[PDB]
Amino acid sequence: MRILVLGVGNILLTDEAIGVRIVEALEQRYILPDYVEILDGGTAGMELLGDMANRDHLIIADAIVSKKNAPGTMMILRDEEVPALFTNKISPHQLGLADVLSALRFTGEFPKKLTLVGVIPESLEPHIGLTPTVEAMIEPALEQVLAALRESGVEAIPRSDS
Repeated sequence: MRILVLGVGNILLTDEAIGVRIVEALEQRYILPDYVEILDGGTAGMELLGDMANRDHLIIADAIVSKKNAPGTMMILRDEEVPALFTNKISPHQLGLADVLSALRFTGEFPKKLTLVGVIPESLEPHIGLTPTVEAMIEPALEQVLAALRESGVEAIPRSDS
């Protein structure tokens, strides 16, 4: 079983750090089996190709910036909806991710399952630090990545039960 939990985004842009902070909280609070890899991919594109390939379940956390919903809204997209979502002209790093997914489809190594847990940002200003409204969404987003993990048969153990 190969599973990757990919946090993507930019810590320097306020709420565009949400993906990276989600995956940092996971790693810090839960004990997971060795076949679950956790990676901070930042704003990288094609350099992630090898990490993303041959995954039974690929879970991505990121800020959703191409939808008109209220700041702080959480959206879960699965399978064919994630490439579609990433094919936009608002976020260049998402378009690079859409190119990586295409390359993987071309070589027959597209993830068997794909889940995106996304949160719509409040502010994208140059600054290190989430807004209060997005910061309150770390826990609920974290529960969603746990649920997606549990759906592939992995149970995460809180470190507090250790």
